[PDB]
Amino acid sequence: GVEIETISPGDGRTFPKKGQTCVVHYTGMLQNGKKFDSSRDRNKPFKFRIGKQEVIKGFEEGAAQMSLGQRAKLTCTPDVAYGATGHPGVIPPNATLIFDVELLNLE
Amino acid sequence: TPDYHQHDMNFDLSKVRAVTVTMGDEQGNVHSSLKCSNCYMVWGGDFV
Amino acid sequence: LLLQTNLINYVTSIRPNIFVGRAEGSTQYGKWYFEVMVDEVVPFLTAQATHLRVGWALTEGYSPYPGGGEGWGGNGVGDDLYSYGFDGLHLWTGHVARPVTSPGQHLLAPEDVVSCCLDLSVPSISFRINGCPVQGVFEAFNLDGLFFPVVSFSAGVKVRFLLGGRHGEFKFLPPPGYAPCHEAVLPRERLRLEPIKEYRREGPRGPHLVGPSRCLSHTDFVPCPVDLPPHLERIREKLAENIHELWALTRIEQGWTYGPVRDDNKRLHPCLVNFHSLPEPERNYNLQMSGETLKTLLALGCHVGMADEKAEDNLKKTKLPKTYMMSNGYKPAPLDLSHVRLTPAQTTLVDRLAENGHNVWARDRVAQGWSYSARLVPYRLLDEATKRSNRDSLCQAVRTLLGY
Amino acid sequence: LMPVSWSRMPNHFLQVERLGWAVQCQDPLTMMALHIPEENRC
Repeated sequence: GVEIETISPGDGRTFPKKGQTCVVHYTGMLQNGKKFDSSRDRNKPFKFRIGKQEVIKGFEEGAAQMSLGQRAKLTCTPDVAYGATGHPGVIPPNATLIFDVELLNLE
Repeated sequence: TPDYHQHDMNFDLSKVRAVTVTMGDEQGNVHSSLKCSNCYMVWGGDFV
Repeated sequence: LLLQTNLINYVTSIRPNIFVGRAEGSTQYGKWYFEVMVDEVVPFLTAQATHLRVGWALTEGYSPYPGGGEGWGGNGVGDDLYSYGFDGLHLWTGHVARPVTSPGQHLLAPEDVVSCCLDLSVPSISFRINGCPVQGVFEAFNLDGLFFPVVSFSAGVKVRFLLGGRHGEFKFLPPPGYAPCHEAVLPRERLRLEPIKEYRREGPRGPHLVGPSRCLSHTDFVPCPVDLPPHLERIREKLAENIHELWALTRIEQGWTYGPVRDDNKRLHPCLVNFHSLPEPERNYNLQMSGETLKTLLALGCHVGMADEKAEDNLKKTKLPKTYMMSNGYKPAPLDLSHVRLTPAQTTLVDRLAENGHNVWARDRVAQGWSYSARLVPYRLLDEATKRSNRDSLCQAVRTLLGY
Repeated sequence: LMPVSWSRMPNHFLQVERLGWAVQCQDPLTMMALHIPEENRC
C-alpha cells in the first residue's frame, strides 16, 4: 500500500535493479507536518543496497518505481513501516509516513 | 480557529472571512466545494 | 507538550505599484492578465527547498514581518485568508495546501511561464501554466479593498517580471477581454518595484527606520459629484458673454476664425459667433452648467452677495490687439474682471467648484458605460496638467464677484 | 485580544530595470525558531 506522485521529471529510462548500489540524499516527515529525519542536514548522502532487506520494505518498494535524478513524494501505509509498536522514542504507534525522496546517481 | 485576528468594534456576521474553494475535472464539472472560514458562530439576536 | 525547535529559512514578497479594485465608480473592467519569467536552478541550496509562489493578495496583508510567523517562520504568500497564490503543484489558502492537476505535473522550474487571471463579476481567480489551463478556481471572496500582484522567493532568485505594453513581451495571447495592467497606474508618478510593509531601508548613513505608509481604499477610488434673488438670474448672458469673450482669445492664437464646417484638424471652429448667431445648443452650453453652478453655489457655503453696482457698467473690456476681428464682428474683449484678487476661501472655493465640475463630468462619463471605452480619474487623484486648465477656465466665470 | 506585541529586529536582512525588470537575490539566510504546539505560532 504505497502511493507515488512525481514532483520533478527524471531520466525515466534507467531504473535500479538487484545487486546495485543506490544513494538517497533524502528528507523525511510525519503525516501531521512534523519532520523527524533528514539527510541534507547531516550533509552526507545516505547509501544502501537493494535486495538484502536492510531498509524498511515500504521505502525500498517505493524507490524501485523511480528513475535516476527524479524527486518524488512517497506515502507509506502504517502497516508497511513500523506497524504496531513502531520505533520507540521517535514515532508514535500506528502512524502514517511521508517521505521526500530523490536519487543522486548510480541508476 | 487560531488564524483569526479581526479586532474591530463594528463587527457583524457579514464581516467574517469565508473563502469557498471548488475543484473540478478537465471537463469543467465540479468535484468538491469546500468553504474555509476563520470563524464559526451564530447570532443570539436570531432567536430572541 | 514540550517546546520543539528547528531551523527555518527566510522569504520576502515583492509587488508592483499597480492598484486594482471594484466599487461604485471608476472601477476599470475587472479583467487583468500578466505572466512572468523564471530561470532559477537552485532547489536545495541551504537544506530546505527554495520557496517560489505567485498570486494575489488584498490590501490588508501585513504578512512580511521578516522572522517569526504562524506555521513555521515568517512565510510568504498563500498561508492566510488575505492572499491567494500558486506554487506549481498546490493551491494555498489558510496555510493548507491542495494538489492540482495539469499536463506536466511539475512545480515551477527554470524556463517556464505562468498566467494568472482576474474577473471581478463572478469574482474568481484562475491560473494557467505556460500553455494549458490549471484545473482549479477560487471564488466567494469578500472583496473590500484592492489587490497586489505578489511574488514569493527564498534566496538566490533572479526572476524577471512581465507586465506588458511598457516592456513586457507577452509570449501568449490574453483571453478575450483583459487589460495588460500597464494602464492602471497612479497618474502622478512612474511605476517601480518596492517591498511591501518595509520598515528598514538602506542609505548613505546606513539603515533608515520608516514607519507605516499611506494607502488608498475602495471609497477613495470613487468619484462623487457634489449634491431666488432677481440679480442671480438677471446676469446670465452678461457673465456668459464675459466667459464667451475668452472662447476666441487663444483660439485667435489657434487661428480658428469661425470655421463654417467645423474643421477639427485644419484649424477652424463653428461656434465662434454671438449667442443668437450661435447654433441651438450654445446658450445653455454656457449658462445651464453655469446657472446650476450658481444655483449650487449656495450649497458651496461661500459668502457672496451681488452688491457692487459700481456705475453698473464700469467693467470695461480689453480689446484692439491689431485686426483681431472676424466675419461675425465679435472681436473678443474680456471685461474688467482682472483686478479681483479673491479671498483665502475663494482660492479653494474656485478649486472646490472645479472639483465639482470634474466630478460632475466624471459621473456623466461613467453613465455612458464609463465613456464607452473608445481616461479621466477622480478629482484630487488625477494628473497635474488637468489641474491647471480647470482653474483658469472657471476663474474667469468666478472673477465676476464684486463686479455685479 | 490586544493589538500589540514586542517582536525582535533581525541583525541581517535579505539585502536585494533592464529587459523584464528582474529582481536581484544571491545570498541565503536562515534563523532558529520555536513551535509551541498548543496554538501554533512560530
